[PDB]
Amino acid sequence: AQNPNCNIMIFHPTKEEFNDFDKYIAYMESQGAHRAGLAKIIPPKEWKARETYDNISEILIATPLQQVASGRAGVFTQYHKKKKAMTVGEYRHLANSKKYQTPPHQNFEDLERKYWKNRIYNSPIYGADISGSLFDENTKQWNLGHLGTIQDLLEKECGVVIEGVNTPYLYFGMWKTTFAWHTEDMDLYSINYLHLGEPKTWYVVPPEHGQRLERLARELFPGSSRGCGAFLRHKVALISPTVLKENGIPFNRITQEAGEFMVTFPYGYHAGFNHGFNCAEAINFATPRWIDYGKMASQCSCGEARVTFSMDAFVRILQPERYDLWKRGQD
Ligand SMILES: O=C(O)CNC(=O)C(=O)O
Ligand SMILES: [Mg+2]
Ligand code: NI
Ligand SMILES: [Zn+2]
Repeated sequence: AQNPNCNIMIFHPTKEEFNDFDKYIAYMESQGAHRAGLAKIIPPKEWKARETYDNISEILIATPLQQVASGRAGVFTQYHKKKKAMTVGEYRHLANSKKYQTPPHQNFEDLERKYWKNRIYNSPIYGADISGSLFDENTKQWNLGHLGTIQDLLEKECGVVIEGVNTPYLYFGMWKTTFAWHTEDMDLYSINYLHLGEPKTWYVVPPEHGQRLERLARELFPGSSRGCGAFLRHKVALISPTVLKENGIPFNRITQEAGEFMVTFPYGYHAGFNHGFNCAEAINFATPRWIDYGKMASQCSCGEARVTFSMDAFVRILQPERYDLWKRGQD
């Protein structure tokens, strides 16, 4: 078995190898990459996402989210308070202010320590989940706005024809902005490209051990667990590496820098934070191997997680028994 310790693998494709996205994903899996839950892909040196970022300040963040924490430093929840709209120019200036900027630090490790020590005492503002793309239309390789769609994957593998569309989303981050422990909707893959700015640190649990993280989360967030049988779908819970180590949960960590892709694999729980002002683009995708994970994915039926138009069809076709009760939560 390849990659039996479930380490995060890093790939350096040549420009020739960067032409066929599906094939490269299948290659990475042939080497065991999926066992980690997360892989890094460093694009060929010749490749670029776009020519410059010189005119991005005019993008609107219509609903910036202030991430307010509750709990203790290693075990907390976050709630997202909606703020008034601001442009990326406004947001970047805010990120760089004395109140919100990255503190002085020695290296990524010292900054990681400062994040876990101090996150809960601050409320950074995240411009998340903005439909759009920063890839130039002429970028032909690994352009997250030109991938094969999940609906088309389901049609090719299963023959069924469904409504829905699949488009990317932009994320504008600042110091301490946080993504809580989650898997993707319907346990899909994700791919995330860091267009610009400061790094993003990731933590991940191998898919084969995801249920160990779930059991810990039920112990650490016991009222959330009683409220919903899949409350990590709410994307609100944080658990630090120290706490994971104390409880014997297998995990890995890696820092993504500007110009790099990350791939998350089906049922790979992940969480993380941004080091400073940055912009990432991400989208879900499927392969044939995903189909069985889609059939088995948990669902939030308490109604909090409240998910997309396109996820309806996935549930209807892959989880017809759940269909009914899941759409009662989503209506
Ligand atoms: O970048 C972020 O804030 C969160 N991204 C993801 O969880 C992802 O790409 O799957
Ligand atoms: Mg602009
Ligand atoms: Ni994710
Ligand atoms: Zn729920």
